Amino acid sequence: TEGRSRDGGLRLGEMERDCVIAYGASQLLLERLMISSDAFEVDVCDKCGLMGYSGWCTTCKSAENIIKMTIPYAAKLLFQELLSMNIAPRLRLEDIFQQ
Amino acid sequence: MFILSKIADLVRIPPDQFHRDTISAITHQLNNKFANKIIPNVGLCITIYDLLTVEEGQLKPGDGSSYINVTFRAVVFKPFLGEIVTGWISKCTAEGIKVSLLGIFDDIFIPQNMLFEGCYYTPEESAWIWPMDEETKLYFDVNEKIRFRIEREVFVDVKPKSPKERELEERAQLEEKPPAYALLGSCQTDGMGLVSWWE
Amino acid sequence: MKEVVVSETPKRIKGLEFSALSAADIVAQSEVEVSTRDLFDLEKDRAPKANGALDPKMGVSSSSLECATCHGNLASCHGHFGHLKLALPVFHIGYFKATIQILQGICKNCSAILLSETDKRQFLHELRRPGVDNLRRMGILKKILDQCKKQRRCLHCGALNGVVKKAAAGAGSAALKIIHDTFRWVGKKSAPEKDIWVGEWKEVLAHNPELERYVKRCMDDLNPLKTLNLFKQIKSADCELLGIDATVPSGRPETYIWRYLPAPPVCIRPSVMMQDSPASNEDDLTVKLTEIVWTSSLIKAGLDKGISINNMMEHWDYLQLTVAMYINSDSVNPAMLPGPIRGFCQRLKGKQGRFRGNLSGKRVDFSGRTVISPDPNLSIDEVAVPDRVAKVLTYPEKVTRYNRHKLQELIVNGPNVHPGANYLLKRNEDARRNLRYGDRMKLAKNLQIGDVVERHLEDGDVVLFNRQPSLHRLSILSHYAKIRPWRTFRLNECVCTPYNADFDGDEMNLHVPQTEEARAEAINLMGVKNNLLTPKSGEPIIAATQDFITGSYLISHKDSFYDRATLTQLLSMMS
Amino acid sequence: YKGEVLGITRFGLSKMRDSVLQLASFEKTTDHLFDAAFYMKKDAVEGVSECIILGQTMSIGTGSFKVVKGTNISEKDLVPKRCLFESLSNEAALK
Amino acid sequence: NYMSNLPFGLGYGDVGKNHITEFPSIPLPINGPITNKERSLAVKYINFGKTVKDGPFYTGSMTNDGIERYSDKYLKKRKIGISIDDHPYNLNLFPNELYNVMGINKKKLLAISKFNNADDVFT
Amino acid sequence: MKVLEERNAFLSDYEVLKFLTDLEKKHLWDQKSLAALKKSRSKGKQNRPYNHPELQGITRNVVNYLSINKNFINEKSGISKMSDESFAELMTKLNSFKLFKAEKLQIVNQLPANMVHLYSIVEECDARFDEKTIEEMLEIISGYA
Amino acid sequence: SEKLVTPEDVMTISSLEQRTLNPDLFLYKELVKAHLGERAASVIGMLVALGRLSVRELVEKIDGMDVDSVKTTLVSLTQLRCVKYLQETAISGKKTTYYYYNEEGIHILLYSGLIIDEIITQMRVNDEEEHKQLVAEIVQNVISLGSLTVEDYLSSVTSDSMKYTISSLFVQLCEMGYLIQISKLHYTPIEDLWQFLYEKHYKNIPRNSPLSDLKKRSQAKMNAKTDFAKIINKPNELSQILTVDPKTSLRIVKPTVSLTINLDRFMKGRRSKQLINLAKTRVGSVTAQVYKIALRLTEQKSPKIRDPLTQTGLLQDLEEAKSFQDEAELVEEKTPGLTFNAIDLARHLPAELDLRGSLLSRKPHSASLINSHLKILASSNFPFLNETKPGVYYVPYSKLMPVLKSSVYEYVIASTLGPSAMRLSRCIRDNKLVSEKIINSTALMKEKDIRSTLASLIRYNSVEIQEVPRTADRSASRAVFLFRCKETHSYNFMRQNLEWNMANLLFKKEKLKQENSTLLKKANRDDVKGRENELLLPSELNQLKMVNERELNVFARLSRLLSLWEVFQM
Amino acid sequence: EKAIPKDQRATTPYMTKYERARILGTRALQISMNAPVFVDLEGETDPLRIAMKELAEKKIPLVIRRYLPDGSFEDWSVEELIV
RNA sequence: GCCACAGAG
DNA sequence: TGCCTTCCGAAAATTTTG
DNA sequence: CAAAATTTTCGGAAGGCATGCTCTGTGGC
Ligand SMILES: [Mg+2]
Ligand SMILES: [Zn+2]
Ligand SMILES: [Zn+2]
Ligand SMILES: [Zn+2]
Repeated sequence: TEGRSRDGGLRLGEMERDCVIAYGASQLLLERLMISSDAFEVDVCDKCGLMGYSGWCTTCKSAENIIKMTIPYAAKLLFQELLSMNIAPRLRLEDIFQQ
Repeated sequence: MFILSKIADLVRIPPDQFHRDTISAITHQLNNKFANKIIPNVGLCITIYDLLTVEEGQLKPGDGSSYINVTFRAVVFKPFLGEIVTGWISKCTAEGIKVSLLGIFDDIFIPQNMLFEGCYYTPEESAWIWPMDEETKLYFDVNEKIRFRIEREVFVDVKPKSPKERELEERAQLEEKPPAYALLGSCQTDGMGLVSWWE
Repeated sequence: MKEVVVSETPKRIKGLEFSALSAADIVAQSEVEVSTRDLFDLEKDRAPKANGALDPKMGVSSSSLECATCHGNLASCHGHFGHLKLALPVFHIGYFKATIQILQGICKNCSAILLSETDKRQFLHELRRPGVDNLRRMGILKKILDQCKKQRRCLHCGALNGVVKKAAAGAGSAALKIIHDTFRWVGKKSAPEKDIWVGEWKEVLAHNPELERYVKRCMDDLNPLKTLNLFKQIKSADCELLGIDATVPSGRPETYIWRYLPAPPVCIRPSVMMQDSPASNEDDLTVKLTEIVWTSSLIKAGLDKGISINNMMEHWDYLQLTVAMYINSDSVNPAMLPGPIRGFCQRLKGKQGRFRGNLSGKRVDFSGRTVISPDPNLSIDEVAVPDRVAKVLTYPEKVTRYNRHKLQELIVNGPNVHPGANYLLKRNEDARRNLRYGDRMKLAKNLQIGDVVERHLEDGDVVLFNRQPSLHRLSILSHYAKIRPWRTFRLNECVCTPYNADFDGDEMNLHVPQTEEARAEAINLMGVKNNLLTPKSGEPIIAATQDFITGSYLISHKDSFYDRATLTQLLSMMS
Repeated sequence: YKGEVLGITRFGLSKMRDSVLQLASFEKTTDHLFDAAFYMKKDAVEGVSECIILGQTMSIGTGSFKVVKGTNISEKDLVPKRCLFESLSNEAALK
Repeated sequence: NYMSNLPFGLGYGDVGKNHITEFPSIPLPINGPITNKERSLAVKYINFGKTVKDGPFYTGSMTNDGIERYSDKYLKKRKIGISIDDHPYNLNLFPNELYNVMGINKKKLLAISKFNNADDVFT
Repeated sequence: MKVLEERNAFLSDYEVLKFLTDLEKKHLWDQKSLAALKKSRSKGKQNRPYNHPELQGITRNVVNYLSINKNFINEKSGISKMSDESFAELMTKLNSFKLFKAEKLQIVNQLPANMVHLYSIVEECDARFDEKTIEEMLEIISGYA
Repeated sequence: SEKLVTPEDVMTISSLEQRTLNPDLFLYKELVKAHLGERAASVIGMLVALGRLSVRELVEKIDGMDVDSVKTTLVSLTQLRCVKYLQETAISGKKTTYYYYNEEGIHILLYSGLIIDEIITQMRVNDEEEHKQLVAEIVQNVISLGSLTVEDYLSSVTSDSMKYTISSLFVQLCEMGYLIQISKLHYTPIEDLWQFLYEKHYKNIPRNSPLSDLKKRSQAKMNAKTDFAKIINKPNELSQILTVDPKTSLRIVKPTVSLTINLDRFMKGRRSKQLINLAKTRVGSVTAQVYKIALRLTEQKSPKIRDPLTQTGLLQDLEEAKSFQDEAELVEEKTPGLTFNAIDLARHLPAELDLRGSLLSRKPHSASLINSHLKILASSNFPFLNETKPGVYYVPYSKLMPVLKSSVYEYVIASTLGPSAMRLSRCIRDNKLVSEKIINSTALMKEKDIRSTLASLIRYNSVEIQEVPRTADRSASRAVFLFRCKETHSYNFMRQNLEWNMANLLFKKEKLKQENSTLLKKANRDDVKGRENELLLPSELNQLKMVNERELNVFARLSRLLSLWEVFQM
Repeated sequence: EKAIPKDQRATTPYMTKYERARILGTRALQISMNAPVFVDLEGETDPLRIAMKELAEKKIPLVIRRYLPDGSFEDWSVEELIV
């Protein structure tokens, strides 16, 4: 939250984000804006691409493609806001390893 | 009865197992993920046999554990169609007889469809009756070595239901899953049974 | 045995695919069909009414209600969508320019493209080069549409295709109409369509002569019902030259017309906070969705038993305006409704929106803001954190075989003496335990080797230090912390030049990283010793400042001569 | 570098950058989002602003390479062990 | 106030219920029973479908073990399927690049013939 | 996980038993190890064995099921006594006859007895051999290489 | 609603996943997947979705096919006349073959048993002992294999009498024009053919002309038009029984060329059947037999259902549209085979028309009686027959097909929405444009039912709502609304609706046969087929009879849907 | 495979500052989860200072995998890089 | 939680 | 208070028909 | 040549963004 009257924190604005990019700090930016700010565990079905819940995709009626991932909660909020606007932010997933 | 399966997988070596031998660590996590578990449409894996090819261990940005792509060979309990096998009779019921191979693959279910003709279950001593003629009289008793041929193998995947259905089941049970891997055997020739029947 | 092998492969996002949702996708993902304008039933305990714009099936807003779709509290439900069916289709306030473009690009009598096959083949070959980008693709679409307009007559029928445009081009209720002027290109030839039009008007003017004055403005309007039925008949092979890929089932023009409005989860429209009232309030989205449900109920009930067409079209226009202002509340004013709101488009743009308020930059934990005081006796890589600030700021240190005794002592010292610990978390546990509601002696002896303890910010820990106007890259730097008890952040004055800091009530910020990787990142790349040169021109920017250069001048003056005692005193003073 | 003086504005960033999310973070967010949903344009997440939005490691700076740990085993030790039953077998009596 | 202007033909009770039926309730005049000539027509359709599905132009849907047993002796697959190249082909009708998979050199043999006077319905 | 090929080779039961006994001995899982190290004396070296209950249980059950007497007389399997060169000699003597590869596989998995066990394990015994070859191979398999 | 349904119930029970696909795509894909396999279905699906495609583009788009599978699928589709191709050369000289989709093969797959039934009816051979089975089997073999040569089909039979009957029956089938010689014409698109002919006739004109560009264009267009009319009708006239007397003074179909089903003549027959069904409504029952004989005498020489010149993209010029209409009226009036008198129709009435007391003028197949029947046909409201000269008659296909369209559409909308729908549709089709009050005065029925029925008609595009504003800025709050009938939008909408219903029926049938594959496969093979009683269990009998009964109902309803969908192609 | 042969390499052998930062970060994260240290420690407990003391005398068992733009990758041992 | 001013660098 | 794009009649300029 | 089509060029209106970056307070709905 905002303000010292609600035990709030400090803003890390767009200019500070650009300044951290200017050093080549990737891990620090990931820590600041995802790990310790709004981390959230989500389940994504990598055949359609929409969010589910509790290891279940509510479109395909199956748990055959559910994958646990970590995103900011603001990302999930944006995706649901877009979905209510009849925009579908379908996610596509690749392997993190070349395998 | 035992076959070799070439299985490729992504194995996770934690940082706190660097001090051990590398092959030992791969073996340990492979036994963690694979041993005494069934690989679907493959069979049941007991342990791993040898590692064939390993690659350089990559690292995920955020955690220090090393991930390695290993293509290993694993022993699998996958008998073919026609391999005679011996088990120990453990249970019976009006739908068939349950036999287990003394601690390994407890689920073998001999039905009455391919079993010997003329058999009938008596619900008074919990036994089947197999008369060869008027003179012979014997019962399908328990705790003896029985020989049979695996006639059918059943491959069914288990799916978690919708969490509403799972919650309903949890609320109902507080006030028997299908077996994922099963071999169905049969006896249709001379000597297909207990040794004492065929001295 | 009977346990099935569990396979897990870590994944990343490869790329987003932006599309629209067909009717099947909007209904299939839904859980409840919102068909009642009542939010709370007054008869029983102010509960959320079933089949309503607020409903347990779409989530919860308090901490004492369950979802009954996933059975979680407010912190454990990601949201569950609803769906709403409209009595008559309405247009989309966002894709309206897209709808105008596509009806420009098709015939209005048989729903086919206006190009001949030769130009169509040439343009299709033009789109599918391997090197196409966004600019070239939109340019080719612009040229295709400009070729569509130039056509006189369709090629599968002899119909006339005129000019498609808006009605008033303003902020009124007319802003969501489409006019298809069909005889501005009719010319002076025979034109049988003109004959049909004049015969129709020769028939209708016999009983309403007063309408003869308005024959010039009566143009063939395209309501969403006829627009939708013109969309359904468009050949799927024609979607490519209108920008829509026709491979996926959602890639159809019919998708861009509102037939199913997805009711957003209550997690993205929670109950607005109340100060002293015994009741509660609801966000503008909930109220306006209830407004939509009521208007659609009115339209369907009016279609069941006949009403004059003027009233039905008026309420249908009100539904269109209410949908449009639900999605976007800048193009249309609330003045036209019978009788601004925080819509979706006003939550995605602006300084305090989402894309610039909570995604591209967001408030972080583990920060602290304090006024600034000088301290020259501190090394130029060391900032001074007060005693009462380092007792709340903490670093999560994981116990290893090298720091067991140190962390045991930190845990015993407690959360009230500075070299102490404030939280402990174990491997077998999922919730951290406070170190003040405990014994602080049993936890030392039973410390697992894989535990994590949030120790106090002691000497040597890496802190990010920042000043709010971040004009260039030197504004955020990394310092080693030193603990000194005077309630103010203190940094060496040679470091204050990049911060543009003046000890005049100035306020600077202190973040603390959590993972060791980010700590090493900050200390090795962001460090003040490693960054003494601005990349503006390579000049040194962390050097002597005012009153340090004066001391240098006074020492190095020609008329200075120090004896041996003063020399050795200065030499021992500077080190 | 696109071939014409595009400039630094919304109308230049539209003509330079193919990405959707990065243009969405700048100006006219809803218009770009709706146009991207209409034309159905793929958005490969490689841009830095997209990476920060979706919460994953960017590919500039300290994300340009993957640090790799080498397994210290040779190819001679990973020779497969004997398959005695298959090795001693032959097919000459009947096949 | 908003919900206060109802038209001439409605009251306060009709509104407040937004349940548009998703199931249909309006049938066509084609829905009736089956007559004798229509039965023969349906037999003709189903016979043609069953003929073509096994015919030389089907394409795939996109024990069974290789072990050496002795049940395979004097045992043979109950039918020999027809491939893509086992039919007469007019060389002029087909395009040029399609000559690879089809067999110009291979002999053109198959010409089936089948029709039944007895219905293939078990009812 | 991605399965590359299902059945790379076949395993005799002797190979499985030998590999599992080697694994048991290397990790000191045998009853002799617990009798000598764990039981009958106090522990001073603190050399704990391998700690994984599931693999230990499955290996113990498999070795117990393989090593014991099989359905041919109501002592041991016979496999737990015969060695590598014994297997070579036995299965080379098997190679002289017309039985196929998988047939040799069940011949080396279990061991057929005189009474109709060869009839069950071999397909169509009468269509294959006369009496003398059957009785001599029964003698050589009952002789344990 | 006794119990509310969740969206899961809507997705499972109600067909909602199927409402988001185009009727054309859904119909073609379900038909191809029903008859051929899934690979042909996917190839046709991408061909319809993305339009013209090449083999490399097909490999890139469809996932899971190599080039060999794609080429096998394309050969299978090309044999069944289901994909058209065109070889195009570029400037560099790299020739590439583009593939399309053609309607004819799909419609053949959708018209199979109806084609068999119609050719059985049009055989008209007296005292057939084995000939009917032979015609049925030769037609089925022709349709299933796409195209076949007569010689290759003759080699499958060795007996002499049956081979002679093959020769006679193929001669008979080709005589009326049901089996026509195929060529590269049926596999190239009409648009590409017209473009090539026009460009060759335009580039061939001598250069440096001091003559006008527009009229040079029209002159090249007219020469291309007459060559187009020569080339399209080439197989239609006669191309397969031109040979006379190979041996022993007999007429045999050419034993050198392959025959293929002629779909457009079958469309002529179905339009004739639709006209007969319309004539069975206003006048007569024996008079219907008379008009049926009149159509069946002139069924072969009838004009096309759609003019191939109309699909050539030459409708932008209004003068060419009027010229097409006038040429249609030209050909339909004075074709040298469509004109007949009473005596020509005398020799075709079978022995069931009585006509002794068929008419009463007061308030043996003779010329006067058949003339009276032709006259009462000529006096009907719809132009069933027209007289270029008193005594000779011609059927006006140019001015009767719109009438048949209107009548069929009005009866459909009446049977599905009620007689109020008929009343309002006819009231707003007679009057060109009305407000509400003109309806309320002229159509004598209550106000609210007018508003309800007319509101229900807008949803299916029977009436278009025309706004007339009374304000400086347009608004429906104060405006007057008129109601019109646009025939084209309505006809197209109901055509696509019927296509969707047909495809929904076939999808449900395919799902039923796929879900119950075990029993159908057990009963499928020949040793049990016809003697299913001995081995099957009591429940299996009920299951098999349920499956077969549902299949028969599905295909019967498909035929009944075709009987309404064929009209809207014309 | 896709990797350039080790005999010839067309990238700069001087270790970039970002490579040093990532090596120290990964080593500190690995030591923070009970990994062995090959360098003798004089008593230092915090993982990151031990990581610096480890790299100061080149006993880090990692290898840096450099991505060229096309997709081919080269391998560089931390022993081989010079500082 | 929404608006309005007041300020600090 | 400045700046820029897109859209659309309106009138001037061109090719195009008779 | 002058009547008409057809394409181009020049305005007024409507939209958008800027109006920094954050931080702390009251006062009242
Ligand atoms: Mg100041
Ligand atoms: Zn899914
Ligand atoms: Zn929930
Ligand atoms: Zn048109």
